[PDB]
Amino acid sequence: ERPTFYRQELNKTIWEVPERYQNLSPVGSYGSVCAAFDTKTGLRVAVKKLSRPFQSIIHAKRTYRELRLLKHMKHENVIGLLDVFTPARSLEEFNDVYLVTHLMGADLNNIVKKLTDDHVQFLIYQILRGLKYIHSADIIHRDLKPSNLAVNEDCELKILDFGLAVATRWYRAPEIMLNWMHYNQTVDIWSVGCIMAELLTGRTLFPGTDHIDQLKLILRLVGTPGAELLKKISSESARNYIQSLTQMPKMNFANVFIGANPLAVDLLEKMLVLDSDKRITAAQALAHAYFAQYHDPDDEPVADPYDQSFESRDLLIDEWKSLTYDEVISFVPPPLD
Ligand SMILES: Nc1ccc2c(NC3CC3)nc(-c3ccccc3)nc2c1
Ligand SMILES: O=C(c1ccccc1)N1CCCCC1
Repeated sequence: ERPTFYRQELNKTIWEVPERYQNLSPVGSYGSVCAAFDTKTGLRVAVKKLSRPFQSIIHAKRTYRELRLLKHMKHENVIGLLDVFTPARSLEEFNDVYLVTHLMGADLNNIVKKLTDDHVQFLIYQILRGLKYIHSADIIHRDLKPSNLAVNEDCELKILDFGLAVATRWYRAPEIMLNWMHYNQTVDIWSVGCIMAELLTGRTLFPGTDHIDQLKLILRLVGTPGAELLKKISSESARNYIQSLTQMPKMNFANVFIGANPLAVDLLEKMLVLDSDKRITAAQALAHAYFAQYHDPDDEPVADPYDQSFESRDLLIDEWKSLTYDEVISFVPPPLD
């Protein structure tokens, strides 16, 4: 049977949540989030209410994608669904989607207020372990950045799908910047590299003002593409653009990252590689020496397979609406431990 819902008004917007969640308290805005108390488990949680989940076909797909992705994530360094619920009693009236997950307080972006090498080691290690699991499901995150990294006071880290209301572009792989349709998983590794760099130094590696500037700054550090990468660019335009640029030499990373752990610097070298067929993977980075005190092959799991064939379907608004509803209805709480 269904539980007792109860109603209140909040950030101008309205919230009809179950009895079980108490003391809602907005933390800021795709949707807005409340910190609340979960009387069933005793823990503080975040309740995200989706804004306009079914406003267009693209919203309806996005809303479904997000539910599928969250329902699939079962791993310590990746955000999982505690609960999904709606005020609606039937498909016909189904209109609002709420998502519940563990509260974690802060995000890397705002905890950056320069860490020690043990900390960045533990922080990046946990990201990589998260990416292992995500990547093993054929899922790419694409927008890895500080605000999408949630960290409790235990220094425990979880990859968020979407974070609090700092540019996207600063952490994007150059091939995504050049609009390559065919990028692999290691666009996320690039992001990690940029984040690690920011923790070790306290400075955004590539603070570009736009997508041209952004690429400028990247090539300064990592050099213009050699001929081996040059020949993989299937686009006259791009090829013209960078082959027209001034030939920058690949800087020495131990000169730029002075007095960082030379193991840290090694890893950064292996992550900020221009050519994405050569970038270290999440799985291979975990075995890097830099994480020797954390690395445990027996405790770095992979995900169950994830069906994303839905990504290719062109479906009616009411069809995505109803697939979501099925996902809400078929939801199994994780065990309470
Ligand atoms: N195996 C790869 C590795 C890296 C690549 C990359 N990124 C490099 C910084 C230039 N860019 C491109 C590409 C292709 C078409 C249009 C624009 C860019 N392809 C790449 C293929
Ligand atoms: O955006 C969310 C969220 C909330 C509920 C379900 C999924 C993600 N969070 C943001 C950072 C604090 C933890 C949760």
